[PDB]
Amino acid sequence: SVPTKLEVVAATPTSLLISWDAPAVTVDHYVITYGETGAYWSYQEFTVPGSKTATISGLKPGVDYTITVYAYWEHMYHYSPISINYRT
Amino acid sequence: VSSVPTKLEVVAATPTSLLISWDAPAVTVDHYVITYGETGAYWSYQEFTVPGSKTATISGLKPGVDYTITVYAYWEHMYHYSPISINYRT
Amino acid sequence: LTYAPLNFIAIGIGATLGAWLRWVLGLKLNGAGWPWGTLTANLVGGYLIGVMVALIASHPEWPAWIRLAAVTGFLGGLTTFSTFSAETVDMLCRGVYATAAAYAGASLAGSLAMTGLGLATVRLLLR
Amino acid sequence: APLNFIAIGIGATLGAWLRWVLGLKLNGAGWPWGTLTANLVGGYLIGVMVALIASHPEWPAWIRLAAVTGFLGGLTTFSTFSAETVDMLCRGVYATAAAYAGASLAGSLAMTGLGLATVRLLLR
Ligand SMILES: [Hg+2]
Ligand SMILES: [Hg+2]
Repeated sequence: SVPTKLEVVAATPTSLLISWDAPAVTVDHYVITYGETGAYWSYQEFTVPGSKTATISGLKPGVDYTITVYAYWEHMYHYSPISINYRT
Repeated sequence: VSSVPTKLEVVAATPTSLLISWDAPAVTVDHYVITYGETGAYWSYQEFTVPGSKTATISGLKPGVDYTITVYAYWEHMYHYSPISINYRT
Repeated sequence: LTYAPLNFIAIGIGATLGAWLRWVLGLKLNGAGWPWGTLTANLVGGYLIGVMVALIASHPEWPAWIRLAAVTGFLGGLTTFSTFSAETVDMLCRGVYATAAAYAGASLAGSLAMTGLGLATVRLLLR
Repeated sequence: APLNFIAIGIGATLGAWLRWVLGLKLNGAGWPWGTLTANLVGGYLIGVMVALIASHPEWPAWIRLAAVTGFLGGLTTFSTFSAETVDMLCRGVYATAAAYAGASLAGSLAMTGLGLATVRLLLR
C-alpha cells in the first residue's frame, strides 16, 4: 500500500492523467506500467521522479487498460504497488 | 604465441575411434581439453578433459567423415598455450 | 550520507568476502571444460539476492550499510559476468557451441530462476 | 597464500566501488545503465586481460588474481543483473526484460570478443 489512493483525471480517448499524493515515506522514483488488461506482451512503462503526477499517451480508444504505479525508494527496492483498471 | 603439447600422435583403429597421445614436459599443464568434431560444422563439436597425464581416446565417430581434433593445453583455468590440431578422415 | 565513508567500507568488506568465496569455489570446482565454481557462485548469488531483495523491501527501515554490504558488496563480488563471459567465449572459440549455449543458458536461466526461488522463499516464510 | 587473498580483496573492493558509483550516477529501475555499463566495460576488459595473460603466462599470480578475479569480479555482477531483470518481469514488461537480458548477455560476449581482438590486433 504505497503511492496510496491514486486516480485518473484526464480524457482524450488516447491519453490519461494519473495523479497521487505520496508524502512520508520518500520515493526515489516511480515506475508507471500500463497495458491492455489481457495481453501481457502489450505492457509498456515509464519513469517519473519524486514528483506526483503522470501522463500516458498513445492508447487505443475504448480498450481496457491496467495502470500500475511502483514506488521505488532505492533502485531495486520498491514499496507495494497500486493498480487501476481504466477504459479509455 | 608459441606451440604446445609438442609431439602429438594419432593412432586410428576403427572407423569409429581414435587414440591420441602427446608428450608435454615443461611447461606445466593443469589439464588438456580435447575438442573434436566434423571439420567446420561447429555444433557437432564435442569435448572432454584430461589432467596432466598424456594420452586420450575418442569413440563414437561417424565413419568416412572429416574430423578435426584439437588439444588445448590449459595452465590454470581460462588461460591455455597455443593448441595443436589434426585433420583426418575416419 | 549516500556518499559516506562507512559505506565505502561496508561495500569493500562484503565485496572482498564474496570475491574470496567465489575464487575459492573456482579453485575447488572449476575446469575450462565446464566451469562449476563460477556457475555455483553465480547461482548461489542469484538465489541470495532474491532473498535479500525480498527482505529489504519488507524492511526499508534498515540502515544503508546492510544493503550495501550484503548486496552491493558481497553478492556483487560473489557473482561475475566478466568471468562468465570470458569462459563462454573460450568455449565458442574452442568450437563447442552446444556447450557454450548450455553454459550461457544455465548461467542465465539458472540465475533468474534462483532469484525467483530466493524471493519466493522469503514471501513463503512471512505469510 | 596470503598475498593472494589480499590481491583479490583489493581489486574486488575497487571494482565493487566503481560499480556502485556507476550505479548511483547512471542507474534507474526502468533501465539499469550503471549495471550494464559496469558489466560491459567489465566484459571488454576481461577479453583484454585474458589475451594478455595467455601471451604472458610468466607473470606472477597476484596480477591475474587482482585484475581479473578481484577487480573485474567485483566490477561485474550477475546477482544485481538477475534481480533487475526479474524486477522487470514482475512489472510485466517482458520486452524490456528480454532486451536488458539480451543487451547484458550478447553485449558482454561481444565486448569480450572486442577485448580479445583489441589485444590480438595490437601485438602484430
Ligand atoms: Hg581456446
Ligand atoms: Hg516490481
